[PDB]
Amino acid sequence: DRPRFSFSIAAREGKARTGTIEMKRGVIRTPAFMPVGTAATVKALKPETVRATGADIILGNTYHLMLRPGAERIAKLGGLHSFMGWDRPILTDSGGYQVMSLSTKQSEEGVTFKSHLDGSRHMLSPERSIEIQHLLGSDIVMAFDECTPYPATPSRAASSMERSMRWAKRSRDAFDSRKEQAENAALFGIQQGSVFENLRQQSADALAEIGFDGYAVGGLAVGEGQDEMFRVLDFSVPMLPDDKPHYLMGVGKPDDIVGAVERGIDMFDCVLPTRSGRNGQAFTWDGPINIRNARFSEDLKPLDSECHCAVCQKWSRAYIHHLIRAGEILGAMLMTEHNIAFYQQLMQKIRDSISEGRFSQFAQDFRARYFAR
Amino acid sequence: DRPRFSFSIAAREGKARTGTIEMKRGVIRTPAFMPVGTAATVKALKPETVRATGADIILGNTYHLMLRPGAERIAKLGGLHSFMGWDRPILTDSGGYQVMSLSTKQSEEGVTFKSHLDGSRHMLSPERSIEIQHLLGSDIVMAFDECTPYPATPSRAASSMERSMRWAKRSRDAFDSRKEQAENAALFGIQQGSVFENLRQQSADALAEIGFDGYAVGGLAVGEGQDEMFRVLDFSVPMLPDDKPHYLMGVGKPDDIVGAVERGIDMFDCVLPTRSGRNGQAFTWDGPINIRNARFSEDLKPLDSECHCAVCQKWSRAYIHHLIRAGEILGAMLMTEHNIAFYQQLMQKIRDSISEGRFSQFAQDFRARYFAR
Ligand SMILES: NC[C@H]1CC[C@H](C(=O)O)CC1
Ligand SMILES: NC[C@H]1CC[C@H](C(=O)O)CC1
Ligand SMILES: [Zn+2]
Ligand SMILES: [Zn+2]
Repeated sequence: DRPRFSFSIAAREGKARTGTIEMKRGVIRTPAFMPVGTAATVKALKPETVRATGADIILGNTYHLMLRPGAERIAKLGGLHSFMGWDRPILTDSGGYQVMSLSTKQSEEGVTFKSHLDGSRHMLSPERSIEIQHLLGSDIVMAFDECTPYPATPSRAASSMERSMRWAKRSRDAFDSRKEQAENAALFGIQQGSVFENLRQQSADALAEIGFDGYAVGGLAVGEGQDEMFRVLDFSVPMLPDDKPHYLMGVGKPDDIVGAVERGIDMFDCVLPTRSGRNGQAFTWDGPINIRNARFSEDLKPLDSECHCAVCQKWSRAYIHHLIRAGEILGAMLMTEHNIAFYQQLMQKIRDSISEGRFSQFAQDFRARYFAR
Repeated sequence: DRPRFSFSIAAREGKARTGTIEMKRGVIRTPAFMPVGTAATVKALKPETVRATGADIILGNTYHLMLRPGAERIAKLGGLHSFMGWDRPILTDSGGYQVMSLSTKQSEEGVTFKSHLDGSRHMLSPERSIEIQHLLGSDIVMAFDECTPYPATPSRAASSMERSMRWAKRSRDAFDSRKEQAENAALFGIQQGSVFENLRQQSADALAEIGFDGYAVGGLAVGEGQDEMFRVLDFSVPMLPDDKPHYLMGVGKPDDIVGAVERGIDMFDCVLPTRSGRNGQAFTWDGPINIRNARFSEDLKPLDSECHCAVCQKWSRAYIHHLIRAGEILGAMLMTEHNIAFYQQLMQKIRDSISEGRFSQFAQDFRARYFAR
């Protein structure tokens, strides 16, 4: 009864947009932050807790899931949604980045690699990546890509991007060939081209000619720094179709997100709130804090005194400081819940401010406070 | 408005009893199982989840808390209940066992020891143990004791027990001297004497002459085995005042609990459900299972198909198998919630069967199924 994929822009301010993506398993409010659920879990959180923070969609990692527990096994057990107990949309990455980063023989067919878990040999290609994502049952499927190497010659960046675009076409065809997947899921293409404007334009042109439900900006946050990332976004996002969502992969810190929204990004995923939470870093409106620091040992205030999350209604900095220092699982649980909730509250403030035509003021006020610490 | 400590026996069957302990922070249904909350947390569970499993009271470890975060610090922050977010009764052990086990110079005054965290030197005595438990704000205070060495000569067991009894009297006096503690908390004494009937009798006589709110059987589950433990319980529990609760410290497996209740024990604590849960062992009515075992990789049944816990309503063995094998925090969370809930359901079945005069049949039926596997 619900649409497969319908993106509606409710309001704009400059290059920033806010709206909704309607899918069969639910609505995604944009700009959206996707918690990362690597191995079929958002680390340290039950799915009901993830939803309670405000998340509309989560990300799964194809590379990890294809190795453990395996895509065929997850399919036999009813698909990823049933397996993990999350009934809302899931976006899966293609695996093309982790094979190169977490594993390796690359050719036009795909990449063959050795598993980090045990050294067993495996293969990923556009067709196999799409089939794995089909078996997982994910709602948003990412085309199999290659991250343009950084730094690299313009010619190496170009040949990499061109291969990635041929892989995008192969991914489109594989997805379209599977009727159940084509009728129930969406397919996003990934723009490559490193920091080179002409290559980003050629990539965008190729992707629009193939046609996708959404367009990701790939190849960023790979060591170039925020200033350069924003410079590339300045020219790259306008090259993508305006009427489809724009997804910045693997970004980022709160200030990265705000600046990327100012440049036309609608969707984000990042390991920071979960991973840094487990390591003792909490995000607050006055900047990040390291909760293990001695200054918090007797601080009875919550992590953030304006945060609406359940953790900040019930527990102090002093208690969470103790838990993390003692290596207690509850410390990781509470830090992660707060950090994901903080990210969702940030996204809500972004959406409301764009809707209300006051996003420029919000971004200025946010930065002045977040960086004042 | 509520009583400090009021124990009522509602029903008996043989040596087994069921009833309630009413305290200012709540009612404890007996026989009772106390989850162990070492470092101001029941590992991997929020307090609301602990309560949802049916627990009425939890245990804190004085030795750990006095080292990290420290008793004075917890007191400055409002006491242990506020610090951890558990508003119901807490029982604290005395520290007398862990100093000897987890750390050491023993004299009549107390024991001086080196901390396992850093080698700093510390002191525990009856008076200091009581003061630490006062600063923590615990509801049931344990007298500072010495575990009778096992094995040991009857004469060494006797001298150890006699020292423990002098320490019990010192603990009573220190507790009574602190009006706020005496008016709001309860004090339990610990019977010692190893496996020797005459020493257990002398210990019980000494404790009853001092007078306590409850009586623990100490010095068991120290390597003697279940048959010998039950033999000692057979003669030791009847020596304690019948009209006060009987607490078996550090026990145990489900079948240990059932047999101890048959011998007159009203209260238990054990690390097994939490620690073994994190390590992949789940308790079921058909015996323990090791969820990491390959046989569970595609098992869509819950951990136990008759368990009422939230985990067994929502997640499969196959998913929990995957989580534990992958080292995921959510695996520990789900295993621990189920195991504590299983222990609470066991206690509820014990209480109902005693109340209903069918505990002997319950114990027989429980054992036949649990050991059939
Ligand atoms: N720094 C994260 C980023 C790495 C490259 C990846 C890709 O281009 O596939 C997108 C995410
Ligand atoms: N095996 C646990 C048991 C160890 C001795 C202790 C004590 O006697 O203080 C009670 C608990
Ligand atoms: Zn919060
Ligand atoms: Zn269960």
